Amino acid sequence: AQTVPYGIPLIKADKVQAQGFKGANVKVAVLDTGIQASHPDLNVVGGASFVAGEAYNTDGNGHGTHVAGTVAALDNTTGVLGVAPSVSLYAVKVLNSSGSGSYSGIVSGIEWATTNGMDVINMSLGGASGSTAMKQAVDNAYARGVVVVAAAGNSGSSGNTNTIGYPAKYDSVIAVGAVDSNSNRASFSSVGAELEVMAPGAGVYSTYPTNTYATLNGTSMASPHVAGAAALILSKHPNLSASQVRNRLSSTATYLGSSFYYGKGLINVEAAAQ
Amino acid sequence: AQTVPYGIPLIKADKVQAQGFKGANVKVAVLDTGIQASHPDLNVVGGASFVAGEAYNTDGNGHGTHVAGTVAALDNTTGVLGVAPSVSLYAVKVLNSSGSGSYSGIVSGIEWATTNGMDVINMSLGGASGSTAMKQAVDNAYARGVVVVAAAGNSGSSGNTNTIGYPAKYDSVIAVGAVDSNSNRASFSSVGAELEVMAPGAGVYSTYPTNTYATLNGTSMASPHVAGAAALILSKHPNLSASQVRNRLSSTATYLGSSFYYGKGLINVEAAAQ
Amino acid sequence: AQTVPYGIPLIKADKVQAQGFKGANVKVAVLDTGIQASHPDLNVVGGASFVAGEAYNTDGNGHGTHVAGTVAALDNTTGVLGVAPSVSLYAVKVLNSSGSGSYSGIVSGIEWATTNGMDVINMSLGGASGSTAMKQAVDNAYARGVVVVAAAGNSGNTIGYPAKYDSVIAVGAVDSNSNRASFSSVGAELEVMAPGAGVYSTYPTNTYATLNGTSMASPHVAGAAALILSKHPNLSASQVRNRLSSTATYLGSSFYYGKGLINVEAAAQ
Amino acid sequence: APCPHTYKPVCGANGEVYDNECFLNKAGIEPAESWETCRGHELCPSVCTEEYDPVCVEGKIYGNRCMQSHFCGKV
Repeated sequence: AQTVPYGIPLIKADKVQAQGFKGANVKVAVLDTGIQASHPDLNVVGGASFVAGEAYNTDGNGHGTHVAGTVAALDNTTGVLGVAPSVSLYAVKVLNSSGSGSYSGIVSGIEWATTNGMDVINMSLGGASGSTAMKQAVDNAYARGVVVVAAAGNSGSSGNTNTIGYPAKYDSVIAVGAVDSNSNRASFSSVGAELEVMAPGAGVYSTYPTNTYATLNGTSMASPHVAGAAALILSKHPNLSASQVRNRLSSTATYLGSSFYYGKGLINVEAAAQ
Repeated sequence: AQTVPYGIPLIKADKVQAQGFKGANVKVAVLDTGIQASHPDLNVVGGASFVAGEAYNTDGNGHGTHVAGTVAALDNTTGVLGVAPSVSLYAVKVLNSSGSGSYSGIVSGIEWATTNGMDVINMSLGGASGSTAMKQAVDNAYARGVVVVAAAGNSGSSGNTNTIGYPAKYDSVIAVGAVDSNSNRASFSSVGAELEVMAPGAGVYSTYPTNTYATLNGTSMASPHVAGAAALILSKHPNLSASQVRNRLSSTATYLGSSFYYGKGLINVEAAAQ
Repeated sequence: AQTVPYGIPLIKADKVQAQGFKGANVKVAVLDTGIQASHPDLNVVGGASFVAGEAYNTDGNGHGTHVAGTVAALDNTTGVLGVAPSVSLYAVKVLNSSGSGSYSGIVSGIEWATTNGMDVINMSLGGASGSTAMKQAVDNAYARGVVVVAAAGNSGNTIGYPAKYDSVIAVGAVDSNSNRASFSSVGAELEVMAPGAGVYSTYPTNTYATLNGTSMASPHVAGAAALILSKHPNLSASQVRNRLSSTATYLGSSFYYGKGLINVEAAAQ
Repeated sequence: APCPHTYKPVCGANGEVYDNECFLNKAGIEPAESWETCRGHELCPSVCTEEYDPVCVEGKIYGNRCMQSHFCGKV
């Protein structure tokens, strides 16, 4: 009754899981539209809400729940399987049911996750510009030992133009682009000099409210694959600093093309966690 | 794994630190909710508690710890960095877990501070009314060589209205307002003619109880910058009187506009310590 | 129509109930001002009274009924919802309508619970002094296999008795943000935290109310023990107790949080 | 001796707060019939940190909860 989305073996996370490392005791905050905690294939340990009138453990959108399942869908007898299924999953809600949020709310969630000792931040979200605050937040979070991952954007490419949004464009954040099951780049995946690594982001099957499953597209789907990978690395090497983890992902990636379009390549966690 | 908060370089405390003057031998007292002594990035060497049931080396609010971090966070391989990272740090607990206190409890700390020979007194606090026992506690502390700093308050401005709080409104105490990264005035910062200087009080990042870090607001974060900017003048020119360290900090400040809003302006630790 | 106080999902008691463990056949005694038995959302199954003139099926104060509600308010279309809504609930009146009791009154209550085979005792009450008879009563209850729970006190090391006894689980209070409440006591004996601020529960005269205190927090733990025992009926008093604190969510210094916020789902794994 | 641990604080005429009326009586203190008699407590604080963490309340909000509470005894 459990299905393994193709993305898991593609980044070879299935190999590292077989080694006995599943991100146990690693803390991961999903900064999104919240998460459907009551979902059977998800275990939301905690979190916070920076969206008025909404609790952190509901999800009127679906986006965040989907992202959560990709990072940490429970390895069990049903549904799907996350990249790091033993992770301590936290739902930090910074976007509402419509999918929208302010700069201050997102910053709030990043500051909370810093204060509260998250090991990894996933931000499947962004915009044309960021803010001085948002920057200060990610830098500090990164300096604290938090692997900070973000979707790069879905604005595609056109000649010479850079289409990476914030926070992905920040250098303390891992900007993550998307490929399909063929390891080919997705036509929507943003491009730019800051593009760091690629991960599955097209036809991604994961959890979805209410108690169901859904196939989505976007770099929002790709980001959480890297987020999970970071958690796997840590479960095998709890010693590693944020940089050491990040660099392992980017310098063991399978080559896929020019870095303006593919960054350093497709993540390979088996190689990363050597 | 140690970031320097944007406060250190903005008041130019990094320039002075680079000359080797980091505030060693200077005794700074934080009159707050206490300090988390066991925090890795903090060395609390002394102090006293004036709240029943709790010691001086614990902080049950977080505020105190986050104020003292902005002053003397250990210059090490981790955490953050304080304005005067070499200061001898003393924790005078005058507030409760809720960040509240009585005029009597504060007078007590001031007095304890005068008796044990603190070089700098920081007070990130303030009531709307004063008390003669507190105006007396400070006046008798300033005259004895102790530099007294305090938050100007977060009462903002409307018309000619003076919104400065005590013990910041006293002439024997340095009233410190708050600015952001861009050197602009925090719209919550108290106005008035007693207002003396400005300092980073917007998105200030520092130590926080139970071995972590938080990003806080308020003139409470602005004060430990000036409190630390004094501990530096006294490591480089350790022969100046309390009035000389003070005159230097205010004269060598950067004018930012009307002194009813910015006071003298953003302190320049580099210039004040030339 | 039924309202789930934030405290139930906060200690994750809904998740455990969802498994099908609701404290069935677990005997819980609320040593308090009595319980309004006739309240639609409460089912009082027995008890005793040590307050001259009053039976156990009334509560002239309100406190006792609030605490009981948090432990075992009926899973309904109505009112609120307890941590262990299937529990076998007993009112043991040891405090009068003004809420005050004597050491011997409370001792009688403890002894009655021990004798009548209660699994759990809740004591949302405290004093500055102890008493040898009281220390002797709780020690013997615990030694016989009673999980003894008490409110750490709101004095704010100002923990009182019987929470201060080591055969008793000392419970402090957090709010819906998981933050320690100003009024929560601190010290070396503080064992775990539970929701105690803004707690909404049954209140005498077929109504409901919101109270603050470690008195509100204690019954969450008492209820947490009923849940654990309906799932693992065979555990000892010390096993249940250790299972509650060793799986607590860390909150900070144990002087202020003890082991931290209880987590029944974890505790009941 | 022995009271319920609800926190319904009461101001003693001696300038000290008690957790609820039952504790007030065990100590033998009288009600103050004036919360001012307990200035600088929490329900009636005369101090506050200067952290900016604003609260509703009404028009004259409050830099923080302590500043909002600097208006005695209220609910």
